[PDB]
Amino acid sequence: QEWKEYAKRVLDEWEPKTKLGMMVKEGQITDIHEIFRRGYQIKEPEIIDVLLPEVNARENQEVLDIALTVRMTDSGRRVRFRVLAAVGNRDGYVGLGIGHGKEVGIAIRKAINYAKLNIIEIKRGCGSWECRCRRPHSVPFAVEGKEGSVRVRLIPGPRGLGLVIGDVGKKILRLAGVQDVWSQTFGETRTTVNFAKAVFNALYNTNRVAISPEMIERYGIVVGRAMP
RNA sequence: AUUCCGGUUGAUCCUGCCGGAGGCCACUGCUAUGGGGGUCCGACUAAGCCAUGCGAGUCAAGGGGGCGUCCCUUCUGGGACGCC
Ligand SMILES: [Zn+2]
Repeated sequence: QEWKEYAKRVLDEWEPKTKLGMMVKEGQITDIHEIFRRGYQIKEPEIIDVLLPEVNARENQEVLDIALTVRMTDSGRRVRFRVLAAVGNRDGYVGLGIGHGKEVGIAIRKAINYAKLNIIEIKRGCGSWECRCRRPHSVPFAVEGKEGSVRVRLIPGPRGLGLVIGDVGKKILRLAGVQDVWSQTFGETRTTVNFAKAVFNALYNTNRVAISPEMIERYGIVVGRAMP
């Protein structure tokens, strides 16, 4: 309910700037599932804040990396902060963002804003040989994701088995909603940005695999939010 | 738990190895209140060398004898009873 009044207040205070913003403010769009899979552009965070207001919860916002960066000038060293952050709701919507600033706080606000703009939609299910239930507690099937030199393979796992994946990967998966998965990684996983983006791509690729209608019943495939 | 993290740069991304983090076995510093179960305790170097004690005996219903007790007939000798 609190997030519902937050959405109401931001809707009252918000003036549209883009076509999608005007559409949402008018009311043609009322569910977050209606902004994806249409080719629209999301350049205004108010849409996310209104349709999926729970992403603003501190428990639902996570910062994955803070990196000091330096560039040389004849007058010395100019120092910048790069903050990699992840946001989303624990029901099938997640997003990852990178923000640059002169201070950690500025970088954090920019990164969270970009993550909100970059939010995506994923599909969950169960496809593990040892589990064979119909609940959306894991990834429906094995998926791949590559960024830089980091390759991440996510495999379904039985219920009760936690996230067998690096810390940042399990943080991203927890934000997305997944809670049981096995991992297989190659490359330099110590590069936090590349690893997080690889996990993001692996989660995103769940929509790039053709499935017959029977597979939905077999694996309990749920797109975006579930029975909630 | 089908996992990672630290380290080449003014800063970035790679390859590559080194180190942390787990289990098991052998020595070892500090320390120690109990009870049960087990197939643990001079294998790693010397299958090197050994004081002393013990670790393979049993059969009297296979045989002839010696010792001692008794019942004795009675110099003879018969029979039981054990021990050597
Ligand atoms: Zn399952």
